[PDB]
This record gives sequence, C-alpha cells and structure tokens, in this order.
Amino acid sequence: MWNVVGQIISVLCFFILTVGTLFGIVYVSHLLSRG
Amino acid sequence: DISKVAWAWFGVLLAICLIGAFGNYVPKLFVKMLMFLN
Amino acid sequence: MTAILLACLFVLGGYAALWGIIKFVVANTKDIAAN
Amino acid sequence: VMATGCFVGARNASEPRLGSSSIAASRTAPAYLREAQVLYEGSTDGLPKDTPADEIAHYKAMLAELQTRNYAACAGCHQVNGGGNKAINATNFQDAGWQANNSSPGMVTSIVNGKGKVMPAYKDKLTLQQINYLVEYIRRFEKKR
Amino acid sequence: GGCFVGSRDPNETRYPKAPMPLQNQTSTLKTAAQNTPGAREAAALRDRVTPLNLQQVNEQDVAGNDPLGSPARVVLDEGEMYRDPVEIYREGRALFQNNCVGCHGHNGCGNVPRSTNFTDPGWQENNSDGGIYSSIYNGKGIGNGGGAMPAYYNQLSPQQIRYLVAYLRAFKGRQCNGLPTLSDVERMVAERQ
Amino acid sequence: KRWYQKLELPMPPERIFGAHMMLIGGLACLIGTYFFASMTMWNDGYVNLTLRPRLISLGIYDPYDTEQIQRVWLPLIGEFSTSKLPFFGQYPLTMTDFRLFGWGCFHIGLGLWLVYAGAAHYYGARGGATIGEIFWLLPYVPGLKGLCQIKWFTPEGPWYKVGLPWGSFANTPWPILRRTYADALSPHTIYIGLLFFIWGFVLWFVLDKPPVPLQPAQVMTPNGLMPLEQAPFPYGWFDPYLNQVMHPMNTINGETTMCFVWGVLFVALGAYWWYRPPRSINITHLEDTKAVFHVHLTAIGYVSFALAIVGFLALRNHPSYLMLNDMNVIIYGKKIVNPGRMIHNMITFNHVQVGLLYVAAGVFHGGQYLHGLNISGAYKQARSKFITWFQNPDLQTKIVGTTMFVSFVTVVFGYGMICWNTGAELDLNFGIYQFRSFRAIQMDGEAGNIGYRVFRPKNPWDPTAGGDWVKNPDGTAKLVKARNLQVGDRILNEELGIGSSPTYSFTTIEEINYKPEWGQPKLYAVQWGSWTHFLRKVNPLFWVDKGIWYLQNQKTFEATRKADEAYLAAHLKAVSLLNQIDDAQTEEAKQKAQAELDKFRPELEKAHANMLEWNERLASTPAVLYSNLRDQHRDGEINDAIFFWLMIGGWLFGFIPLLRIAFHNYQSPWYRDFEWRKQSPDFPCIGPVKGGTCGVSIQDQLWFCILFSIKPLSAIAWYLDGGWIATMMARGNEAYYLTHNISHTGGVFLYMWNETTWIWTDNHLTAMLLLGHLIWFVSFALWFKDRGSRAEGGDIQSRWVRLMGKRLGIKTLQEVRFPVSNLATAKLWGTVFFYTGTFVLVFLYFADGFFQNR
Amino acid sequence: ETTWIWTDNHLTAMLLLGHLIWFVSFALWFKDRGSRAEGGDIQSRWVRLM
Amino acid sequence: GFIPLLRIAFHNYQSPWYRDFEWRKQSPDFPCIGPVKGGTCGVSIQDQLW
Ligand code: 2GO
Ligand code: CLA
Ligand code: CLA
Ligand SMILES: CC(C)CCCCCCCCCCCC(=O)OC[C@H](OC[C@H](C[N+](C)(C)C)C(=O)O)OC(=O)CCCCCCCCCCCC(C)C
Ligand SMILES: CNCCOP(=O)(O)O[C@H](COC(=O)CCCCCCCCCCCC(C)C)OC(=O)CCCCCCCCCCCC(C)C
Ligand SMILES: CNCCOP(=O)(O)O[C@H](COC(=O)CCCCCCCCCCCC(C)C)OC(=O)CCCCCCCCCCCC(C)C
Ligand code: HEC
Ligand code: HEC
Ligand code: SF4
Ligand SMILES: [Ca+2]
Repeated sequence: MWNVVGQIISVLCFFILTVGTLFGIVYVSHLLSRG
Repeated sequence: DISKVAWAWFGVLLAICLIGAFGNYVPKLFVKMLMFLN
Repeated sequence: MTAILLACLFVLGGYAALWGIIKFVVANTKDIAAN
Repeated sequence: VMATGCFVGARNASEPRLGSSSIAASRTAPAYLREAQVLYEGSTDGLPKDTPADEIAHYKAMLAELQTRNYAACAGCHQVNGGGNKAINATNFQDAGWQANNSSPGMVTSIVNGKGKVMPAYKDKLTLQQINYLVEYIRRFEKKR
Repeated sequence: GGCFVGSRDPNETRYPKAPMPLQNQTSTLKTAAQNTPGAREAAALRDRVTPLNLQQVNEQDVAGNDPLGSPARVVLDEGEMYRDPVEIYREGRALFQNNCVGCHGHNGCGNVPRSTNFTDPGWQENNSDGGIYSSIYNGKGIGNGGGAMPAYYNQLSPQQIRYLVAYLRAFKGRQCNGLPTLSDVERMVAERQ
Repeated sequence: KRWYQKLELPMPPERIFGAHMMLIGGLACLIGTYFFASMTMWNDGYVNLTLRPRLISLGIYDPYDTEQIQRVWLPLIGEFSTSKLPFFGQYPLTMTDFRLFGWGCFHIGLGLWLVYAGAAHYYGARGGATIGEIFWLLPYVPGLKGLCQIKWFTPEGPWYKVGLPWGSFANTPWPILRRTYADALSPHTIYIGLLFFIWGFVLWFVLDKPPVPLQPAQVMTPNGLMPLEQAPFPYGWFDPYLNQVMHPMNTINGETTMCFVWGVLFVALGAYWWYRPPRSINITHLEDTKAVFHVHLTAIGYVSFALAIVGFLALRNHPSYLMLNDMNVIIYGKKIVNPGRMIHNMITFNHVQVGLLYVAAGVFHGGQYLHGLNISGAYKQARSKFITWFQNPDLQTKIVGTTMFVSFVTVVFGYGMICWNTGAELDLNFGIYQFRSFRAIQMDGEAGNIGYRVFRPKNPWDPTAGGDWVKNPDGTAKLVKARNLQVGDRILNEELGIGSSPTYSFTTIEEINYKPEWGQPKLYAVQWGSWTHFLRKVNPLFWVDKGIWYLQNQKTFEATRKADEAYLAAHLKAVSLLNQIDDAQTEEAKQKAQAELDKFRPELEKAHANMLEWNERLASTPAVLYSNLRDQHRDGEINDAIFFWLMIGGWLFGFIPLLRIAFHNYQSPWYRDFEWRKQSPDFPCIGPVKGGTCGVSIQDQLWFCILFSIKPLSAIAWYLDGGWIATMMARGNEAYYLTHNISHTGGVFLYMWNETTWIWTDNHLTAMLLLGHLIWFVSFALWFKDRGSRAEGGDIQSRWVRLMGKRLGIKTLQEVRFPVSNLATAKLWGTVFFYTGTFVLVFLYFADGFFQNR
Repeated sequence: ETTWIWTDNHLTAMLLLGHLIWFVSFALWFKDRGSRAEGGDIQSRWVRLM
Repeated sequence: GFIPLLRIAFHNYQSPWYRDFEWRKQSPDFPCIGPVKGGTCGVSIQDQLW
C-alpha cells in the first residue's frame, strides 16, 4: 500500500531520468552538428 | 546555444539525481533518516 | 474455446484500437497540414 | 581522467585489537592464519609461543564470546590436523582429491550454509571475512597423491 | 537434415509407460501388460529402459516447496536408495545426461572450470550422501540462484535428487570415457552402495 | 538483378492453375514419404515426431500395438525375397506400420497423378511441349535424342496425350465455366465445401470416428471393449493425463462433425455468390493477378498467424502431445524432457514464422503493383476506394507518425520495466540509488521460531532518527524470532547467508505475515526492495483471465479465502502463547503458559490442515487463459504483462516499414521536398547527396521489416519455451519464483546460457549451433557500407592471380576476374544470411526439450 | 567462463551494457542511412504537428 | 588485419580499380561516390582505417 506508492515514485523518476537523458543526447547532437 | 526550456529540464534531472544520492548515502554514513537505510 | 476467443479478440482489438487512435488524431488536426 | 583512485569502499575486516590494523591483518597471510587457527582450534594453545600478551588475550576474548553462542570449533570433528573422521563422515582436508575438487569460492558457501546433516551452518556465528580466513587455513592441510 | 535418421535399437521399446499422476506427490488432499502377442515382452522391456521420473515435476513437488525436501529434513534411507540397480541406472543416467553433462562433461570428469569430477576417489570418500543432496539443493558458491554450481531447489524433486545421488556414486574409479553403465551401477551396489 | 525475376505477374490462368496443381501433386508425394518415415523401425527424428500426435489422434498410429504380422491383404506377408513389399520385409512390421505404409503409397499415387494432370493444363496451354523441354536435362544423355523429341500434352492427340483440346479455358465452350476471377469465386468455394465433405466421410467411414452426436457406445481398446466415456484417449474419451472425461468437441469425433458444419456453410456461401457474384467498382481492378496477389498473399499470412494462436491454445494440454511424453522418445541418442510440449511449440512457432513472412511479402508485392501505377501515370486515375482512401500525403504522414508514437510509448514502457527489474534483481548501486532484491523469510510454523539479531529503528517517520540493536534487559543482543519481526527491522545480509549484494548491509522488513495471492500457502516477512510485483496487474489479460476464473470457481474461492482468514487468526494466537512462554521468568509461569499452548496446539493443527487442503483444491480448478502444464489456473505474472506490452509495441516496430512500403513506394515526404521519385522498386541508393541515401526503396523497406520483426518473434520464442521475459538476469531457483510457484528457464540473457547447458548435451544440436553462427556473421560482410572496398580489393586479387597465371603457364588462371556482389544483391543475400543464421539457432532452443515445471 | 562471470553482479551489469553498445553499431554501419533520414523526417513533421 | 593498412599507404589517391576508371579520391574521409559500377562504399582512407 505504501510500498507500492514508493516504488511507483522510483520508477517514475527512472523514466524521467532515462528518457530525459536520451532527449538531451539528441539536443546535444543537434547543437554540435548544426544550430 | 541552449534554451531556457532545456536548462530547466537539466535542472530537473539534477534534482532527481541528488535526491536519489541523499537517500542512498545519508542514512548510511550518519545513521539518521532511517526510512531509507539498507 | 474461451482462451481461443479471448486471444483472437485481443489481437483484433489491438488493430481496432490503433485505428481509433489514428482517427482521433486525423479529426482533431484537420486544418493543420504537417509540413 | 576518470578513476580518481576508484571509489570501491573500505574493506570489511574482523575485530579490532588496539594498536594493530585489522584491515591490514586481513590481507596479511601470517596474521589471518593465526586468527583462523584460533577459530579452528577453539583455543589459543597451539599458537606460536612468540605470540604477544595482547594478542593472546584478545583471542581469548573472542573465543569467550563465541562460546556463549554455542559455537563448535572445527578441530575435533575434523581433528587438529585434518582428515577428519570416517565414523562421523567428517571431511579429511589432507586429501588431495578432496582439495582438487573444491574451489575456494565454492568452499565458502558450504561453511556458511552447512553441509548435509552434520557439518553445521556458520552464517550466524561467524562473519564472512572469518569464513574466508578458514578456507585459507584448510588449504594448507593438503598432502600429495 | 531430415528422414534419414537410423533404425531404432530393438532394446529401446516405445511401449508406453503409465502417465505422470495429476495429483501432487506432496498432496494432503488424498496423499502422494496384456496377453496380446507381444505385449508382455514389451511391458517387461519398458520396465527396464524407459524412465518414469525424467520430466520436470509439478511445481508444488519441487524440493524447495516439499515439506520434506530441505537438506535438514529429507530421508536418505540407504535400503530404499541402493535397493535396485536397474532403477538407479534407468533414472540417474537419464537425469544426468540431460542436466549435468553440460558442465561436468560427457565423461563426468569436469568440463566447466573447477567443476566437480565424480570419478575421483578422494572426492567420493569425503562426501556423504546427505552432503551431495545439500550441494544439489543449495548450489555451491556465492551468486543469485546458487553459484557456479547452480542450485536446484525450484527445478528438481527430492526423489529426483536421490536418484542423482546414487548414480553419482557409480562414477568412482572409472576411466574418462562416457557415463557409468548398468554394470557399473551394479558393482557399486554390491560393494555396499 | 533478374535471376529471381524470371516469372513475374500477371500470368494467364492456365499457367497458374497448372503450376498449383503440379505443386499440390508434389506435396502429396513428399507427405507420402513422410508416412514411410513414420514407420516404427526408424529412430525418432524431427520430421516423424511432428506428425505423430496427429496420427495418434486419427487412429492410424497405435501406441499399444505389439503384434507382428504375416498375412494381411494377400498371402506373402512376414518377410520375403526382394522385400515382398520392397525394402520393408526386413524388419518386423505391425499393423500400424502397415497402416502407415498404405497411407504413404496412397499419397504417392495421388500425387503422381496430380503432377501429371497439372502438367497437362500447364503445357497444354502452350499447345503441347516436347519431352526434352519438360525434363530438360534429358538430351545430355547420349543415344536418347530421338526419345526426347516427341510432343506430349498436345491439343490434338489420342486420349493419353492430350493437354487442352481447345487451347485455353476461355476458348473451351463448356457453359458451366465461369469467366472472371470474381465469378470464379463462387465455384472455388463450393469446391472447398466438397473437400470438407470428403474429409468428413473419410473420418467417419475409413478411419471410423463418427461425428458427434453419433459416436458409439462402445469402442475397442487394448484392455478389451469398453464404454466410450471410460476408454482412454486414443480409443475413447477418457483423458488419462488430466483424469477427466473429454468434452465432445475436444475429441476427434468433434472434428468430424465440423467437417460437415463447415462444408455446409461453404457450399451455401458459394451458391449465394453463384447468383450474386461480387461486383463493386472497388473490386474491379483486382482481376489483374498482380493486384490480387497482394490481397491473397497477405491474407494467407494472417491465416497462418491465426493457425498459430488457435493451435497453440487448443493443443497445449491435449492428450495427443502428452502421449508423446509417455513413449520413450530418443533423438540423436538422448531422451527428451517433455517431447509433447517440444513438438507442440515447434508447430506453432513454424506457423508464426510463416505468418510474418507472408504478411511482409504480400505487402511488398502490393507496393510493386502501386509503384507500377505511379510509373505509368495511372495511380492518379485509380477508381477503387481501397487505393484512393490513402492517396493524400498529409494523411499518410499522420498515419505513420502516430503509429511510430504508439510504438515508442509501448516499447519504452516495456523495455524500461525490464531494465528496472533487472537492476532490482541484481542489487545495483548507482550512487544516486540502491536497487534492492526480493527476499522472504517464513514467519509461521517451525521456521517462525528461528531467531535473528535485529537493528530496529526508533521512529522511522521522523528524521534525526536513530536505531538500536534489540537487546535484553542486561544489555546483550537478543535474538528475535522470525514470528516476531516488524516492519522496519533490519537484518544483516551476511547472517541470512547472502553474498551477492555487497554494496549494502541489511535486508529490511517491508511487509509481515504476507501470503501470496497465488503461491505458496505460507506466511512471510518480506523485503520488496525495488522488485515490482504489482506490474503483473498492469495487463488487461490478468483481469479478464482472473475475473472469468473467479466467476467460475466462486464457491471454492470463497471457502479458500475464509480458511486463510481462520488460519491467520490461529497463527496469531499461537504466537501470543509462544511469546508468553518465552517471556515467562517463573518456572511456574513458564509451566502454565506451556500448558495453554499445549491445549491450543490441536486446532492450530486443524486450521493449518484446513487451509492447506482448501488451497490445494483451489489450485486444481480449470484454466481460462493462463495455464499450468496440467491444465489448471495460474495467476498472471510479470512475464505475462510484459509479453502483452511487447506484442503491441514490437509488432508496430516491425510493421512500420510495411506502412512505408504502402505509402512511400514512389515519393515520401523527404523525397517530395527535394522533388525526387523512386524510379524502381529496388535501387540501393542514389548516392552520397544530402548526407547519404541508402535504403529508401521498397525492397530495402522489406528487408527492414524482416529484421525488426526478428524482435517480436524472439520474444514469442522465449515465451513459448519457458523463458522469463520480464528481466534479463532472472534465475529459476530463487525466492521470488519459489514462493510464488513460478517456473521458468531463464531471464533474457540468463535463458541463453541456461538452455545451452541442455543444447551442449547433443552433438548434432551443437554442430547446428556452430554453423548457424557462421551463416549470420557473414551477413555483416554484405550489409555494411563496404562494397566499394570489396570491389577495389577483388580487383587487386584478380590482377595478382592473372599474374601468376602468366608467370606459371596456367591458361585458365590468366583471365580470372572475381565477381563482387553489387549493392542490391548484397542487401538481399545479407538479409537471407541474417535470417537463416538466427532462426537455425532458435530451432535449437525449442529442440533441447521443454523444461518448465509441470 | 560466463558461468563464472554470472557469479559476480558487477560483472553481469558490465556484460549487459557491453552487449547493448555493440549491436547499436549495426544501426550505424548497415546501408540504411537514407531510410533513417526519411523516417526521421516523418518524425519531425509529426512532432511539429503536435 | 594489416592488408587494409597497405591499402592506406599505397591507395590513398588511386587504387588500380580507380585508375582504370580515371577516378582520383578527393579527400581522406568521403563515404563513397556510388551507386556507380555496382557501388563504391568504403574506398577512402578513413574507411580502410575502420
Ligand atoms: C549462449 C550460449 C551460446 C554462446 C556461445 C553464444 C555466443 C554468441 C556470440 C559471441 C561471440 O559470443 C555472438 C556474437 C552471438 C551471435 C548470435 N547468436 Zn549466439 N551463443 C550461444 C547460443 C545461441 C543461440 C541458441 C542462439 C543464439 C543466437 C544468436 C544470434 C542473434 C541474432 C539477432 O540478431 O537477434 C536479435 C535478438 C535477440 C538478441 C533475442 C532477444 C530476446 C528477447 C526475449 C526479446 C524481447 C525483449 C527485448 C528487450 C526487446 C523488446 C522490444 C521489442 C520487442 C521491439 C547471432 C548469430 C540465437 C538468437 O537469439 O536468435 C534470436 C539463438 O538462438 N545463440 N552469440
Ligand atoms: C568468414 C569470415 C570472412 C572471410 C573468410 C572474409 C574474407 C575476406 N574478406 Mg570479408 N568480411 C567479413 C568476413 C570475412 N571476410 C566481415 C564479417 C565483414 C564486415 C566487417 C567483412 C568485410 C570485408 C571488407 C570491406 C573487405 C573484406 C575483404 C576480405 C578479403 C581479404 C583479402 C585477403 O586478404 O585474402 C586473404 C583471405 C583470407 C584470409 C581468407 C581465407 C578464407 C576463409 C577463412 C575460408 C573461408 C571459409 C568460408 C566461410 C566457408 C564457406 C565455404 C564452403 C564451401 C565450405 C577476404 C577474402 C576485403 C576484400 O578484398 O574483398 C574482396 C575487403 O575489402 N571483408
Ligand atoms: C536499441 C536498438 C534500437 C532502437 C531503440 C532503435 C530505434 C529506431 N530505429 Mg534503429 N536500428 C537498430 C537499432 C535500434 N533502433 C539496429 C540494430 C538496426 C540495424 C538494422 C537499426 C536500423 C534502423 C533503420 C534503417 C531504421 C531504423 C529506424 C528506427 C526508428 C523507428 C521509428 C520508430 O519506430 O519509433 C518508435 C521508437 C521505438 C520503437 C524505440 C524507443 C526508444 C527505445 C526503446 C529505447 C531507447 C534505448 C536506448 C538504447 C537508450 C539509451 C539511452 C541513454 C539514456 C542510456 C527508431 C527510432 C527507422 C527510422 O525511422 O529512423 C529514424 C529506420 O528507418 N533503425
Ligand atoms: C558449385 C560447385 C559444386 C563447383 C562448380 C564446378 C567447379 C568445381 C571445382 C572448382 C572450379 C574452379 C574453376 C576456376 C577457374 O578456372 O576459373 C576461371 C574463370 O574464368 C576465366 C576463364 C573464362 N574467361 C574469363 C576467359 C571468359 C575460364 O577459366 O573459363 O573464373 C572466374 O573468373 C571466377 C573465379 C574462379 C576461381 C579460381 C581461382 C583459383 C585460385 C587460384 C589462386 C592461386 C594461384 C597461384 C593458383
Ligand atoms: C511457457 N508457456 C507460456 C504460455 O502459457 P499460457 O499457456 O499460460 O498462455 C497464453 C499465452 O500463449 C500464447 O497464447 C502464446 C502463443 C504464441 C503464438 C501466438 C503469438 C502471436 C501474437 C500476436 C500476433 C500479431 C500479428 C498477427 C500481428 O498467454 C496469453 O495470454 C497469450 C495471448 C496473446 C494475445 C495478446 C494481445 C496483444 C495485441 C497485439 C496487436 C498487434 C498489432 C496492432 C500489429
Ligand atoms: C558483375 N557485376 C554486375 C552485377 O553483379 P552481381 O551482383 O549480379 O553478381 C554476382 C552474382 O550473383 C550471385 O550472388 C550468385 C549466387 C546466386 C545463386 C547461388 C549459386 C551458387 C551458390 C549457392 C548454391 C550452392 C549449392 C546449392 C550447390 O556476384 C556476387 O554476388 C559475387 C559474390 C559471390 C562470390 C563468392 C563469395 C564467397 C562464396 C560463398 C561462401 C559464403 C559462405 C560462408 C556462406
Ligand atoms: C545437475 C543436476 C548436476 C549435478 C547432479 C551436479 N551438478 Fe555441478 N558443479 C559445478 C562447479 C563449477 C562445481 C564446483 C563447485 C566449487 O567447488 O566451486 C560443481 C560441483 C558439484 C558437486 C560437488 C559439490 C560438493 O560440494 O562437493 C556435485 C555433487 C555437483 N556439482 C553435481 C558446475 C555445474 C553446472 C554449471 C553451470 C551445472 C549445470 C551443474 N554443475 C549441474 C550438476
Ligand atoms: C562436526 C560436528 C563438525 C564441526 C563442528 C565442523 N564440521 Fe565441517 N563437516 C563435518 C561433517 C560430518 C562433514 C561432512 C559433510 C558432508 O558431506 O556430509 C563436514 C564438512 C566440511 C567441509 C567440506 C565441505 C565441502 O564442501 O566439501 C569443510 C570445508 C568443513 N566441513 C569445514 C568446517 C569448518 C571450517 C568448521 C568449523 C568452523 C567445521 N567444519 C565444523 C563436521 C563438522
Ligand atoms: S555507401 Fe552505398 S548505399 Fe551509401 S550512399 Fe554510397 S552507394 Fe549508396
Ligand atoms: Ca527448451
């Protein structure tokens, strides 16, 4: 009940950090190569 | 040449990072805030 | 019979689901071209 | 740059005796085997008459604490010298076939968990670092053939 | 690849064994051939060659889920365990050839680095039967699911581990050409198991 | 280039017809040989094993047949000189061997006859054809030239040499013949109806399996004549593996009654089309065989997929395959673990492969018909809605882009959850986060009296916390009995005997007195750590399966629940009494406490027996969707949820190139912006301009679909065979999987290693392993941007070799030029190599046997 | 050797990351850059529509 | 493994396949110039290094 909520919060953070990081790699790829 | 939008995303990912670290290394090396100790 | 019908319907609903999604995007972006 | 050193942590060791690094002791074969022999024998009696006063009494305090947790010493199942007891089926550490067909990593968990019926589990008695020391002492029992 | 497989050995009958019971061997619910021309020779022949406990076993019957399957509680009755060499051979060679050859070799002398070598006398003399059960049930070495010697407590039954234990003692003092035969098992059992 | 382009559509009807008829005859000959290879003197192999459960269900293969035969059709039948029944009179033959022989000979006789007749339609089309052009490597034999210059299948000839006397279907004046493919749709389905009747009559009267409801009261078995409902499986309806009478439509007598149901339906739908044949304007362009080829080939692919699903569920627990587990199946000298499920898995994965290959190819052949409409200027003129609905490029980019998004989100969810839980199972410290494993400790029964040392925090909820080891009143560390653990306690990892998690020290109790919803009937203290066990519920199929199942089993579910609740109360009161004992302090107070647990022991015993037996009953209820190796309910798992998300996302990943074939065979938005146009359907590129342009054509898009689809296809293979797909590193023997009664063979990577322990036991399987690995990586030589290097270097080699030939005198070496694959033929053969390399290795995963617990 | 590698959880994490870096090189080395450019373009149009 | 390095040393500007066509490699890192003559990907010096 409370473990579950705690676990959902860690998983959200992981998705925010890994997808977030991946898009930053694209943006950075974009700034180097061009604009 | 970064945007504000991007800086702000970068701050938000810096927060998750440090929040995570604090939880991992604070109870272990101080013996307090015992809910996150492992 | 029950499991066979469920599987089959779940695949058929996988296609029907997608079309509906696509139909929603088409209707709600009528008048925005995508150039 | 990267490994600025490398953050691997501090080493786990045994108990501290004043004035003599325990962490260091845990990598120095002659120190670790002196503690393994004490555990193995259940006494400080077979330790080199050259042993210091502080050492001889730290070992006794270690044993006295372990005696209150019903610890059973290794010698005398396995004897002071190896190669146990066929009666009790207690393993003979002097035997080369037994020694070749065991890895030291593997041996560890058989002491931790115990082994079938009689050889007892030591996971709640000893630390994993004290089991590592004992695996090293048992290695030195080997005879040829 | 296909069709030109050989002739089947006349000694391996296809005559069918009884089906594996639906009921769990650990159930508390209610517990645990003809005269047609060649049907009696075929049944007698299936009784020696075709194995009965080769199949993975019901999930409630695995040794970790069996109330009497832990190393501390299992019954290693030597009279039941070394009773019948046909049976030890029939069962343990099928289980061994399947599960254990990969890492211990086709000769059972060790394949994977540091792996056991069951022909070694020094290893034989210093292991109990109960000791051999412990290491199959627990695995050996530190790791998830056992170590380099993997654990079997989900996977095998207590009865399957016991055929394995008896079969493994037929390896003693053999040469490094494949597995113990029916007469290795029999000389092992005559010399008191 | 054109060697695989010899026969391209449109073709005329008589040539398609005739080649189908010839191929049908050819298949009937191969099946006939498979019937010969099924005879009992041979070893088990993969060919005869994939047909035996079906021949058992048909009555043709009889497992209990032992007698040897010496006279059966005519006086010459033990054994005899020049076989007496050639090459077979060496061995003892039984009646099933004779039944097999006969059905073999029947399939070879029909097949040869159909091959001949097909040839009559095919070559009598062209007005005949000479023997040396039919057989074509027959004029090379000398002193047999004259022989090969006769004309067979001529329009004119005497009866044993005619083809088509009128020359074509269109010219022959039989006024029953339909004249367009839509008009032919009606006779073709009456015809298929007739085939269904043939099969039903053969099953009823030749094989002796009449249709429900006309099945016999009695049937002959090896143990005598019994009543249908008690006679075991091949003979009667008693299922001896599951211990039940079979449903009538789960027998072969059910299949013979459907022979008549389906045959009546096809005859009536075909007679309806006879009178009102399809006529839409949206259909008329489909008379060109290039266009219909798309429709038919893609449909057929979908049919295969549905054969896989239907066959897998219907036959997963059927006695025809389980019967294999009772025979003594030995392949390349081994002995297979669960051959039943192995052959069942092979047949369904076979069909899934065929499914993919034909949907992908059918769409490619579709893109070829559309590309030709664009080349010839006719695309813009097309009148069918099935073309014009998709002509708008702004709609095409919205279709493709929203299926890319839906793919992105489902694959990120699935692959991200796999990554998360493999982190959790491995206990990985990232500095910013410590992943934690699942661990359990039993709290009830005898286990519940083992003690541990506990570090117990003071007040979890407030920071500036602190904790302390649990002590006695005098100050020594007291041992806490597992029955008395609480949420928040920490037990040292080393004392539980756990290595393998070196970056932290304690396991934490997160839930106490936990009873798995579906699993072992025990009580645990648990660390959940990072392990997402709730993710099994993030599956629509969990809920549908468990709901139907609850509705069907609701009384024993209710009695189970209530027996659990009574046992928990009784265990809780036992723990009180045991604790009063342990905390007595007065030999009198001890003795009296001990007296009261003694008189409560009986009735704790009773509550535990009651709970155990109700849980055993509940777990023996019949399956709905998710099943056991028996045919019993299992709850859905993390495995089943991940499979579910992976099928959605991964089939979109695989099928997006098919949409691109459909829309962008001629112009895509990249192309249109530069004003480009794809000039053929198979060019490799147009060079280095704009960054690089390799891989835009429809043949290349075809290869990409196939590679990308390798991924949902491996997820299916791993799932069929018993792998855990929800993590990468899972082992079968660990606490989560044993407490929840889960059997699996692996964990993505961990499966690869674990199954190969079994592969290694077979020398024929390992030789296949070596070779299939050699085939794959050579495909990289053909797919890399490297062909110029290879041609430049092959020119250096040619030159050198011709030098040697001049120096050495070797005329045949003096003009050598090594051929180097150009770009298109490289992408084709590289894809062929990549695909056959992978799926010879996947065959091995099925063929080592099936090792999930039963 | 990998049965020995599996007994260490740090080395099995390294094994997983190592495998992923490699097969992604295939995306970059196959004759496919035009396909990737023309699909990227569909992706950009779509995101701009959103 | 070293025959590509001899190709770098001798064929950085012209190989004998280039020289039959009159081609001339115009820089050390170009990806190709193909689909001509069946295709030319991988002749530059950078690629021979890879
Ligand atoms: C494990 C024991 C043994 C060793 C010696 C071994 C080593 C190696 C090496 C090496 C030098 O060490 C290499 C280089 C190698 C190569 C290969 N092996 Zn290999 N190999 C072994 C054994 C096998 C076996 C039996 C098999 C391969 C198979 C294959 C294949 C792999 C073909 C391929 O490209 O496959 C992609 C598919 C994979 C990796 C399977 C994925 C399974 C998973 C359950 C899918 C679901 C989950 C994913 C995370 C994806 C979700 C998203 C999505 C659906 C869109 C090639 C020849 C092959 C295979 O996996 O094919 C799909 C196969 O069956 N191999 N292999
Ligand atoms: C099985 C592996 C294999 C083999 C044997 C080759 C062979 C070769 N490659 Mg290819 N290549 C490969 C894989 C392989 N490659 C991979 C995986 C890639 C992608 C990176 C490439 C990419 C590629 C490039 C870009 C180029 C080559 C080139 C070459 C040639 C080098 C010139 C030479 O030095 O002769 C020495 C010859 C040898 C050392 C090979 C002896 C042969 C083998 C081992 C016998 C082959 C067995 C074969 C698999 C079995 C099937 C036969 C069957 C009948 C039994 C050489 C013939 C160059 C070339 O010149 O093209 C013409 C070249 O430019 N390779
Ligand atoms: C990890 C493997 C991987 C992933 C995730 C992708 C992703 C993709 N490929 Mg590439 N590709 C791969 C490997 C991969 N490919 C390989 C091995 C090859 C050789 C055949 C190719 C060859 C190739 C071609 C020729 C083409 C693509 C295309 C695509 C895109 C399809 C459009 C779409 O479906 O949206 C859906 C998006 C998804 C389904 C994936 C979601 C993101 C994934 C799951 C995870 C991110 C994982 C990454 C490893 C994380 C590292 C992050 C960092 C923070 C750690 C998509 C972006 C097409 C395209 O349009 O180009 C842009 C395309 O044309 N692929
Ligand atoms: C599919 C198989 C079942 C085998 C197929 C049949 C043959 C099997 C046995 C091997 C046959 C090898 C024949 C090779 C040969 O002689 O090639 C000659 C050829 O063409 C040149 C002329 C024809 N101009 C060009 C005049 C029209 C000719 O000879 O006919 O070639 C090629 O150009 C292809 C390359 C063939 C490979 C030969 C290379 C041999 C290696 C020698 C290297 C080292 C030297 C010093 C010996
Ligand atoms: C070790 N034993 C594991 C299986 O145990 P067990 O017996 O408990 O349980 C059934 C699962 O086995 C299957 O039955 C798999 C057959 C595979 C052949 C069949 C595999 C084919 C799957 C889908 C095919 C897609 C094709 C046609 C595009 O477990 C199921 O619930 C599976 C149901 C499948 C339905 C999922 C619905 C998803 C929708 C897809 C949308 C796609 C598109 C939009 C493009
Ligand atoms: C000339 N410039 C113009 C265009 O050229 P273009 O690309 O058309 O031309 C050729 C030929 O078409 C083939 O591609 C032949 C195989 C087809 C049926 C095949 C006929 C014979 C082979 C298969 C059949 C053999 C069995 C059935 C007997 O150029 C090539 O592909 C040259 C490469 C082949 C040279 C051999 C390289 C290695 C040999 C194979 C070993 C690899 C293994 C490890 C898997
Ligand atoms: C299939 C079930 C079996 C059986 C019956 C056994 N094994 Fe193995 N094994 C492996 C390794 C690396 C060792 C050495 C362990 C160590 O010292 O480090 C072993 C050892 C054994 C033993 C001896 C145990 C003992 O304590 O002395 C026994 C009885 C044993 N094995 C039996 C390796 C592996 C495998 C590799 C992954 C596999 C699979 C098996 N073993 C399988 C089996
Ligand atoms: C008897 C009461 C014992 C005491 C005290 C100790 N051990 Fe033992 N051990 C005993 C028996 C009967 C056996 C045979 C086990 C079996 O196979 O059935 C053993 C075994 C060992 C082994 C060999 C293990 C292996 O895997 O092969 C070792 C390394 C071992 N024992 C070590 C050991 C140590 C270090 C002990 C004190 C700390 C110790 N044993 C106590 C009997 C008894
Ligand atoms: S490397 Fe090949 S596919 Fe790429 S642009 Fe050059 S010729 Fe075209
Ligand atoms: Ca398998």
